[PDB]
Amino acid sequence: RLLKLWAKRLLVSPELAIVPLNEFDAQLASKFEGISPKYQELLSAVAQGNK
Amino acid sequence: DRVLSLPAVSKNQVLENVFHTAPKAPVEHLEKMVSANSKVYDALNLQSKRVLIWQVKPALF
Amino acid sequence: YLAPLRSDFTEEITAPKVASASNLVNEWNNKKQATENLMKLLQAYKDIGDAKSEPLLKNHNPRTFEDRDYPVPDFRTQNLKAGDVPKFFDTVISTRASAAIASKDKFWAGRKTEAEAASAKASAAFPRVAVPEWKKGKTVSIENLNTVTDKYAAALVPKRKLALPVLPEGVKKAVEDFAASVGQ
Amino acid sequence: LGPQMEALGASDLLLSEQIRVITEHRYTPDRLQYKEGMKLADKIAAQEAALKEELKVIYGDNVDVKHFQASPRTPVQQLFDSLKNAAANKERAAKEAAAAASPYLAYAVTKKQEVQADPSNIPFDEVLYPQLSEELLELELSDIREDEIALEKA
Repeated sequence: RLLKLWAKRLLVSPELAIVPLNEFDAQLASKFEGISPKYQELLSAVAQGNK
Repeated sequence: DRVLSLPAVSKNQVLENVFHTAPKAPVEHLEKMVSANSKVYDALNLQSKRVLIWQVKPALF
Repeated sequence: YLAPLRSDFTEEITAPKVASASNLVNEWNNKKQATENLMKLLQAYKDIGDAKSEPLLKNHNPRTFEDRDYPVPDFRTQNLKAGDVPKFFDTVISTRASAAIASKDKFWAGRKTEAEAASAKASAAFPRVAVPEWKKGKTVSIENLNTVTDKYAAALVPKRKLALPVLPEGVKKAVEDFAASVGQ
Repeated sequence: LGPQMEALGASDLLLSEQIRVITEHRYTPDRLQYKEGMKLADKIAAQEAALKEELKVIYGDNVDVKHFQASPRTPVQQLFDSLKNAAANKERAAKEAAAAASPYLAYAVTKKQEVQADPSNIPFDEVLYPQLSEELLELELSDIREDEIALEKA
């Protein structure tokens, strides 16, 4: 059920694999604008596709 | 914040509270009381090699 | 057993120099009274628990004392920066885990008070530790020493056990000769 | 997912070694769940050393503790390793009673072995304390259930 959960998320949004699971909480903040910019522009650009 | 819905007591804290003391073996009472009674045998049997019955009552010669 | 060699004489007639009465009998009588009170307390811990019919591991598991309907503080209201959130989560988990351990210690402090009362107004009748019979003039024999070791090894047998069957050789070769009787 | 591609008991590594590679993958070393997960791997490794020291007298030094950790021995299986070394144990009790220093120490080793040769004298906690053993089962199953509720909420 854990694999089936992550299979749904990576079929829709496969760019979640570029963030490691142990570093996800270290990006968050109280506001969305305060979320760490280490992975923001890399997530937006991998989501655009292989072209 | 899904981690706040999990139990805050870890599996490590459960095992150190459930298994807090190493339990007493059933055989450790046997091996410690036989080793104490073997010296009771060596002090007092009239058939041991070392006996204290000739140390308390020395001789009549 | 070798004695120090002393070559000297006494000068004046002295007292016999009586030594003080050592308290080792009264400490050992206190130790066997403290062990009997601890056995009376462990018996009182058991009869309280079987009267409630509670599970054995329930009150020792600190997850049962954890309150899951705690108001669960939102990290979006506490003003946190980028790295500040996983340190906030570890604090919320730690104060909830320590509140479950302190609620478990509050249970066992209440259970100890209830069981020390039931240990007091109860009569203790425990079997004594099997030691060989020995009197000061007498001498302990091998027949009494062997029934004492018989009492130790009888406690090695569990109170409830599986009757795991060992096939006796009188049954085993009787089957194997019949199997060799029919060519198998 | 990495190390989490296989279940907690379904890896080639031992359970204490699998907990260490999952805790390192799930959390960073500053986290509380890193330290609680590494301390858990020390307790499982203490259970693996205690499982090795009980089964080394049957299966030798290379016990392969991982197989008996994932699938423990049956009461039927515990009987047949007790009868496997029953010939070498009774002959060992004879040579220890012959080399005993006293007739008391000679009777004590034959009486200790006569009890321990019997496979009915093997203490089973599932038989001795049945409601405790189902509590030890639901202790493990509650930790699996709390992971399942977190997946059902997602």
